[PDB]
Parts: sequence; C-alpha cells; structure tokens
Amino acid sequence: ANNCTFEYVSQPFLMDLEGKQGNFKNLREFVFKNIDGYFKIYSKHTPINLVRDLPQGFSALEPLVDLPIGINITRFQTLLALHRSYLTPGDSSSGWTAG
Amino acid sequence: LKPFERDISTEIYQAGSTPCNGVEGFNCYFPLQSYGFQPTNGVGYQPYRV
Ligand SMILES: *[C@@H]1O[C@H](CO)[C@@H](O[C@@H]2O[C@H](CO)[C@@H](O)[C@H](O)[C@H]2NC(C)=O)[C@H](O)[C@H]1NC(C)=O
Repeated sequence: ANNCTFEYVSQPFLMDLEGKQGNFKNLREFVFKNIDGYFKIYSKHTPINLVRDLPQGFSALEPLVDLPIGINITRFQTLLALHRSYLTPGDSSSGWTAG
Repeated sequence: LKPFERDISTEIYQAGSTPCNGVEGFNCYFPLQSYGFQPTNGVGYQPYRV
C-alpha cells in the first residue's frame, strides 16, 4: 500500500534508451548522505571512453536535491529493469538476455 | 533521537526485560501514551498549540 506522505516529481517526459552492447560513453555519479535529517543527494554525469574497467581521472560533483525525510536509514538497494520479447522463453522473473 | 526524525512504531517497548508480543507482563507497559487532557483542566495541564 501507499501509506506515504512525501512526493517530489518532475516530468519532462522523453524517451531515449538505445539498447546497445558497445563501449561505454555515458557515466553517472550519485552521492547520498544526510545531515540533521536533511537528506542530500549530489548528482553528476560525464562521458567516458573505456569499455570494461572504471575510467580513472578527476572530476567534480555538485548537489542536486535535498529532502526533509526525517527517517532512520540503514539499508539501500538499487533498481534494475529488463524484460525480453516473446523470443526469450524465460519469463521476466525467469529469463533475460540483454545484460 | 536523531534530530528532526519521526518514530513510527507499534511494538511494545521492553521494560523489565520482558519479550512481549504486544502483550502485558512483568512491567511491560504500552509503548504509546495518550495525553489525558480533560476539557477545561488546570493551567499546568491545559493543552497548548506549539
Ligand atoms: C535505526 O535502525 C537500527 C537498525 O538497523 C537501530 O539499531 C538497533 O538499535 C537497538 C537499540 O537498542 C539495538 O538493540 C539493536 O541491536 C540495533 N540493531 C542493529 C542491527 O544494530 C537503531 O536504533 C535505529 N535508530 C537510530 C536512531 O539509529
């Protein structure tokens, strides 16, 4: 159920995914913390050239969003989404072939 | 408490070393308390909006 009170949504909707297996040229960074209950999330994006490992250089990070969450925080898990067409017999929970 | 945080709990706080399933026991008191502001009470117990 919802059982929730806080909302913050901005919807400049636009579609761009471009399912590819090529060398990585897009990289995101998000840093998460909280001070005095104010949850602060700092965001950055940059292009790179390497394909497999982590591109080691130097860059910067800037703050993007702040929230008054006021809640005990101990754990976190990321979110992933992938489902194949009729071609894959393995279902969404079972099969996927575009990692 | 960590400043500016909301405690949203229902489980009974263990007093007197009592594992309680929301139940009573040897000094196993309810985690919540409700103010008994009888209408038109005394000043020391009159309700205030803060
Ligand atoms: C936030 O949640 C954590 C649970 O991850 C709480 O940590 C527990 O604190 C009690 C205090 O008596 C301990 O008995 C438990 O052993 C702790 N659990 C773990 C997994 O370490 C924590 O108290 C909560 N509140 C705050 C303000 O951090």
